[PDB]
Amino acid sequence: MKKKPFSILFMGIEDYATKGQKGRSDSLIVVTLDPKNKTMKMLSIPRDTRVQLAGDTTGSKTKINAAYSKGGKDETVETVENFLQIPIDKYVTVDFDGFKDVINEVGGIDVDVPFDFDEKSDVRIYFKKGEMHLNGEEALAYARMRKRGDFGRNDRQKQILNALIDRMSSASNIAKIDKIAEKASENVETNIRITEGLALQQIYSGFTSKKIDTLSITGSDLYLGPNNTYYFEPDATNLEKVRKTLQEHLDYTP
Repeated sequence: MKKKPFSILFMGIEDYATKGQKGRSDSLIVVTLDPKNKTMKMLSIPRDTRVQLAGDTTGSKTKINAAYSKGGKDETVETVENFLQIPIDKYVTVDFDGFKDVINEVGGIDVDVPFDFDEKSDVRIYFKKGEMHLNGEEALAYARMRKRGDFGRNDRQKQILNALIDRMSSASNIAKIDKIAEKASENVETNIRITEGLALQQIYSGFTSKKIDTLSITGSDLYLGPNNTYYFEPDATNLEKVRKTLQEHLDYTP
């Protein structure tokens, strides 16, 4: 794998196929990587972010999570590219079953639970504030809990991804890493190859998620129509700064 800076879009979905098309995405996280300098940046995109869908020149803006339901992963990737004004080099898609499999193959994940709460199992699951080691079913319930936006959900999703990054960065047995990466990636849709993932693990060996520069799409709650359809309207000057920051990290000029 070349050491050129590159980006990954992580898509979390429920249904790969429904309603004659695809399902809406629930989780959208972009990571940019500068391997020559061992750096990373991370940005989640709220599911209700009001955007123009890629290729929809004559249409009205809609929620970004509808992109996957209106053209699949290709439409989501291109819509995110247009929104962030960066190329999306790699993608990872996971549905609920695939996500649980990933978590179980790495032997669970460590997260700092913010408060006590119990959720239903997709198969009661109790979470106590403080450190917890979750299996796949528990990690899915953690990611899905909702208690008018999805901000806490996005926070917990980024927590899960940070924990996965920390697990891969702290691993050492490269042959063990090879087999764990083969097993854990069997049920995700991706254009990242096993060799690329092993190279990335080697480059970021000893990295830690605290070092990731986490950016934010700031904006406002917006209720459109007499039915008060909820949208997250992105702040334009913040979005311009996020764009410039990701572009600089990627050595990409629009």
